[PDB]
This record gives sequence, structure tokens and C-alpha cells, in this order.
Amino acid sequence: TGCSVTATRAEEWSDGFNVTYSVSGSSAWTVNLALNGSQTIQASWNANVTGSGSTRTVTPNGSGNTFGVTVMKNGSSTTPAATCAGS
Repeated sequence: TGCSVTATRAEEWSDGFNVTYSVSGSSAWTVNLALNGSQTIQASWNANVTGSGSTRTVTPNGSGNTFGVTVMKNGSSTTPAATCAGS
């Protein structure tokens, strides 16, 4: 009974990959992004993403259920983890 966000690696290179999490189920949802290792958030869009350490809270703008952000592989080309909840 909550938002069902999903992940999907889109772009990628020897520095970071543009992950694309697709939200589906509701508009008022929250996808807590969690980079891996020392990864970091180089950029994002389709949603207000922000953080300060190893996790960033994602939020829908009103027409971008699916968001996308660059993942500073920094020695890690694995996709980050994302969770959601109905509020």
C-alpha cells in the first residue's frame, strides 16, 4: 500500500552512470536514494533530489514520477538502492 519506485541504469561511462528510477502507483511518493561505497550525486532531474553523506531524499515535482541522477562510480559501477513509502 505504498509507492512502488523502480530503478533502471540509463547512461554510463568510466566516471558515473545516469540511473533512472521509475515511480509508479502514486504522485506524492518519496524515493530515498542510497549511493554505494563512496559514490555521490553528480546531477539529477525529474525530481528534487538532495542529501549530504551517503543518502539523498528524492521528491516528485508533479509530472516526473521517474527521476534520473548521475552516480559517481568512484570505483563502483553498481546501481544505487532506492526505497519508497506511501505518505
